[PDB]
Amino acid sequence: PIKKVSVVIPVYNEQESLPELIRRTTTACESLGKAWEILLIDDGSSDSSAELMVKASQEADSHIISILLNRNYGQHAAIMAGFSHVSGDLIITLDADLQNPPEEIPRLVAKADEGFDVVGTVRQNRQDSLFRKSASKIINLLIQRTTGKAMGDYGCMLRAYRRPIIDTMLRCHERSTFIPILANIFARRATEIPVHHAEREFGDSKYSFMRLINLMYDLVTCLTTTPLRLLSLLGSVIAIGGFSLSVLLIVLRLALGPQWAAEGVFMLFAVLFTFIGAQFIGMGLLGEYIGRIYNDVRARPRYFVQQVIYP
Amino acid sequence: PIKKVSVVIPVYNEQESLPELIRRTTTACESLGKAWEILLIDDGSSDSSAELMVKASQEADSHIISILLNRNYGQHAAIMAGFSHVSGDLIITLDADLQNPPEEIPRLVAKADEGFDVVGTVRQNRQDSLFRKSASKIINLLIQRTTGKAMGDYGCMLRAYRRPIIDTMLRCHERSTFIPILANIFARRATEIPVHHAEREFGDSKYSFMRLINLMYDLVTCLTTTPLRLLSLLGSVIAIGGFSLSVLLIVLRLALGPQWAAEGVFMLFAVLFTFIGAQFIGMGLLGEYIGRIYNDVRARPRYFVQQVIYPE
Amino acid sequence: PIKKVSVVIPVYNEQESLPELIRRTTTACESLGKAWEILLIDDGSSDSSAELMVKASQEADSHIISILLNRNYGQHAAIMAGFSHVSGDLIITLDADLQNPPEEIPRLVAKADEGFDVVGTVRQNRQDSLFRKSASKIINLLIQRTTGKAMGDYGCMLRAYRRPIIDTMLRCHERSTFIPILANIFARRATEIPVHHAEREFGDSKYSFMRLINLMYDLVTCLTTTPLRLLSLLGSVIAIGGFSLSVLLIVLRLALGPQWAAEGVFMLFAVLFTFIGAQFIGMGLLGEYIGRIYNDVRARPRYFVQQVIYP
Amino acid sequence: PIKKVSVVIPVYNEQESLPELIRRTTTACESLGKAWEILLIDDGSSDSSAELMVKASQEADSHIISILLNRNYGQHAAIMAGFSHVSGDLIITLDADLQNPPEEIPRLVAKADEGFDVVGTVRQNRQDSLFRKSASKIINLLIQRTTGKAMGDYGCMLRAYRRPIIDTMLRCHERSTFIPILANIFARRATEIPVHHAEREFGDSKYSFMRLINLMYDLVTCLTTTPLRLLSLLGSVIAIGGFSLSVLLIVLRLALGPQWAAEGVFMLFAVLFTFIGAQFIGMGLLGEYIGRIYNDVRARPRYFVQQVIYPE
Ligand SMILES: O=c1ccn([C@@H]2O[C@H](COP(=O)(O)OP(=O)(O)O)[C@@H](O)[C@H]2O)c(=O)[nH]1
Ligand SMILES: O=c1ccn([C@@H]2O[C@H](COP(=O)(O)OP(=O)(O)O)[C@@H](O)[C@H]2O)c(=O)[nH]1
Ligand SMILES: O=c1ccn([C@@H]2O[C@H](COP(=O)(O)OP(=O)(O)O)[C@@H](O)[C@H]2O)c(=O)[nH]1
Ligand SMILES: O=c1ccn([C@@H]2O[C@H](COP(=O)(O)OP(=O)(O)O)[C@@H](O)[C@H]2O)c(=O)[nH]1
Repeated sequence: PIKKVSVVIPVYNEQESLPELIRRTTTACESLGKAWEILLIDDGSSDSSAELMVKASQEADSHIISILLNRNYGQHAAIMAGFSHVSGDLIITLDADLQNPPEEIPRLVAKADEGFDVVGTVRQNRQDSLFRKSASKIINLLIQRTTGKAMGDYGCMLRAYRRPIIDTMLRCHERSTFIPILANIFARRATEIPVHHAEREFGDSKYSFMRLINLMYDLVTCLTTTPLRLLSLLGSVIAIGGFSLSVLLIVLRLALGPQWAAEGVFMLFAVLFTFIGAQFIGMGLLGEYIGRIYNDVRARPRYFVQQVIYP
Repeated sequence: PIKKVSVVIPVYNEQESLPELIRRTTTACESLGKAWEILLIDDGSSDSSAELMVKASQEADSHIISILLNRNYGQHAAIMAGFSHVSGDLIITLDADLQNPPEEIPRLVAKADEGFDVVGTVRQNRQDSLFRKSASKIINLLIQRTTGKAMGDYGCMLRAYRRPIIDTMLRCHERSTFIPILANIFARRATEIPVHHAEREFGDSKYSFMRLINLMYDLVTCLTTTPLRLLSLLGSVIAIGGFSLSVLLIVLRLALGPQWAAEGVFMLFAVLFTFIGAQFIGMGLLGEYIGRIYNDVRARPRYFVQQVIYPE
Repeated sequence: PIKKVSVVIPVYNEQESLPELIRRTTTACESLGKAWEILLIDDGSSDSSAELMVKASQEADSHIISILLNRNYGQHAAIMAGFSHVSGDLIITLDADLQNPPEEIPRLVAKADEGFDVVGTVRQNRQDSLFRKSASKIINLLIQRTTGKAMGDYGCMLRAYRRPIIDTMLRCHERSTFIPILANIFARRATEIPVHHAEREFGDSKYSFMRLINLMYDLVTCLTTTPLRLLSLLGSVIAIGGFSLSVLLIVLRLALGPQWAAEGVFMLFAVLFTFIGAQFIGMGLLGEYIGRIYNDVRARPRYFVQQVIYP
Repeated sequence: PIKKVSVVIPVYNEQESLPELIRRTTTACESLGKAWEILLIDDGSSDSSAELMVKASQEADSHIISILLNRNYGQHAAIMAGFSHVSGDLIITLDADLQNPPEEIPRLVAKADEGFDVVGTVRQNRQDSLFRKSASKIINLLIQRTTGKAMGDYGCMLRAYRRPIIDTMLRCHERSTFIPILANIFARRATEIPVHHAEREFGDSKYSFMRLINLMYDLVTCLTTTPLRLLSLLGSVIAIGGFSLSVLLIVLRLALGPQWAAEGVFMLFAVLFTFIGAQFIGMGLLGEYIGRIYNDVRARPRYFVQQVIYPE
């Protein structure tokens, strides 16, 4: 079933390209022909972006819904705040400074007619720092390993959500979540298509080094509790290494008395590493319990049954 | 009292031997004579296993109830997802590659007539990695120490649960639990019987080294919070040992100075070990609070009544 | 207001003195004159204690309510399990093997008529290990410091609770709690009286070294989250000690070159202590956050207003 | 819009200067001319402070509403307990020993006429321990960095809150919060004004060294979870430094061997530095997870709307 469509867009000091964005979005949604609404979310922009929001609000026959926040909460928080005041169904989330061509929105909607609950974009010809490209590849393989299904582009925010799934993510107790991955978790039928990607024209990058670390750290912590087990494994490796050094130095003690001058300090020094190993494995044990606590306080569903058959 | 019985079996990419498993389970249930249902749970198998589930569905007069998941959650999650859509009573959990002979299911049901709420299986002549056998023995002694009652083999998925106990597991908020251990905790009358063991045959084992570590960490976390207190005790031992060595070395220093050349650094090391021990103590204290958090978030019923009498 | 009284007693392999305990409790409650009920809780006793429970249940005109558990849960858990099936009001909790003379129960009830919500026993002439007496004194001063009121005897289990407060502790999300201290937390009007203490006659001590550590460790963790801050303080002390040693060795470097032969190892070893200190303060920071988590997951009330006055 | 106003004041053993405080507050409220109420909150004061509360109660035509607690919970808990039984709007929090002149209360109320939801006080010419002044400056720069908006002095209890915002704090499950910081987080329109500062005079300060450490740790935990990520960054720096030293020392060893006698222990120390760094990384990972635990157990509303418009 398809009804009133709503497109939710964040914005953060992007008033330079904003009027062109509004014109292109209006043209695309009018070309779609289905009844439409627009919800722009201001994340406490410094400049006169809220002023343009109010100006768009005053303009009659505009389906814009102006919402501005008291604080820069983070983008994902802004998409979620837009999710709070959704109307109709088939929520469309789009970039602010036209990094994603809005003209593609009907195609997603068209593919939304196929029946897929989640619609994603490949976003081909993506360009970034080569180290960041390698990080994207490794996190993509990690997320497809953990989830058991491959999803092309995580960083792309051009996505479509149905009303039931957006309600489901409204209900969840999670804070500081990653919208695409959480939506993919609550998916019955998902798909992805390629779309053209264009560089930022008037606007500049609003993701600093600290913001980059925060966003992919948030993504990795929202993904799984696996990395804590890695700490336990590293501790186990260090402990076995320390024990091997201890037994080798016992062999040396059985051998010539002075090894590398006085190896006496070495006799305790190696077991210091053993103690370090022990402390690391202790960290691992704590980590696993913390992981469990996290898995229980998120109230993540246990099984999401795809289908059931009776005789 | 015993009624309509249903058997819940997980599956993950076991279509190779699956039709023979279905035939043997149907034959065993028909030989039992009691009204029966079968529930296969697919954990998002890669191959055409869901296809065989649907094919069994269309088969006329089938008691199969095929349930398909959206992803590979893991085994215990699949058993509990099957537990969600159970009917009747005396739920029996089997394997997907005939490692446990299904022909033994009436015997459990027969012992279910005795009145035991949990009926476990002693796996006889079980063969595995000798290190893994030693790990099984140490976990068995740990669980019998903690529970105060010894049970044969926790690892066996062949087990029997009554409807009240399965409801008890259904109520809890605990994510990533171990079904047999939790059932043993929430038990009124438990027993165990020996059963023959067979290999995977055509099928292969799916539990890898990482999956083995994950599951045994899961079971130790689900059983008790004791190991954090064990860490605190180990830290206490290291701290007291370090302090004793420190005082002995300072006594030797006061007794004589020229006995060694660099014994000074020995006292320098003698304190840092105490620091390391003290650091472990911190771990212990931290751990205990997380223990409570765990005990507080899982919402475990503190007491369960074995048998209540109201005199009048 | 006063109605049907109930006395809840745990038991754990104490069938040797059990019949005499039942006779004395029945005599005392009959002497009280108020309508009475008795609830004995078996903590999975090995011997034929459940057999005596059933025998007492079969005996007509007995207000005993026989409840036995599937597992040795711990005593406090057994008192809580008795708390589950309470009837009437003024719950009386008593020791099993007559360490506390039951003949004093009406006096508590008599003082319960004064209006105090919580009734405690001093339990004078208490005898135990001198180290354990010192531990009792220090934990008593700690609990009176933390709570801001003094309460005589924590280890004494002869206590009286009203129905509202027992309902309050039933409602709480806490697991493995300490009944007397938790009751004192939810107190509007509390009091304590001295009572005679008698040694165990037929029964032996059922608290081993491991059980002793478990019980007072449970008490201290249920009391406050203060001990985690002690970790941070000791980390700060070790860090400042390491920094002092580092600056003294810099002074020595300014002084004669070789101090105690080669002090370069000392130079780096001081900063090793510095790193250890830093790690300990990290421990402290984690500890504080865990403390907060514990305080919020317990759902402990924030203020318990004693009284309000309007103009 | 501004209506009936109430002033909430904590107290803990401040009966020495209390009658003068009550007289000055009554005079200031009468000079204001708006309908007014006073709520004193006693945090289980040892001396006869509750007695003076009751005596003020019996006093005819008094707007005082005396509330007495069963124990010394602490300050912030007492302010929020007073927040429980508030009436009207524009709640003002004062001090119990006249350190902040009550005569300034109408000015806040006057600035409350401007429309600001939060009205804070700049405590001018404030004097304290120079180390504590430096601590105040560093916490101020930290909070203005995290919030993105600079506020004068967090430590001042003289502040103004509107009824919607006080309801917002009343709704949250957070135990042991810092009221001014939380109010600044849940703010629509905030401002600050300078006010004269006076000493405790007859009264003494109640915040001891342990209480100071407790409160500033409370405020840093209530503000942000940043310091755990700072610990992870410090660990990363130590790890990379240790690895660099290790590779430099092995390069020097390959270049020459007889340059030193015991350079071996140098590499031995270098690797354990890397281990220490890794341990700090472990702290970082754990603390981040605990951060999430903190965020989702406190149930903070992720977004708050400054101003919503529905075009039509
Ligand atoms: O704190 C922030 C930072 C960014 N954004 C949004 O994120 C967009 C960033 O767009 P883009 O993906 O083109 O930036 P890039 O990844 O190219 O730096 C901004 O326009 C905002 O709408 C936000 O809402 N809050
Ligand atoms: O990711 C997995 C792996 C296995 N299984 C189930 O667990 C069984 C494990 O089989 P088996 O006992 O033969 O392997 P083992 O435990 O001996 O390694 C499989 O047949 C499946 O039914 C599952 O549900 N999910
Ligand atoms: O695991 C346990 C241990 C003890 N108890 C109860 O604690 C009592 C101990 O009595 P007492 O205080 O006289 O022992 P003591 O402190 O003298 O060793 C037993 O009789 C039981 O009722 C229990 O219920 N569960
Ligand atoms: O345990 C305490 C200590 C203090 N206070 C309150 O906090 C005030 C602190 O006074 P002041 O600001 O003069 O002390 P400072 O913060 O300067 O140390 C007291 O008057 C009380 O109203 C409280 O509620 N509980």
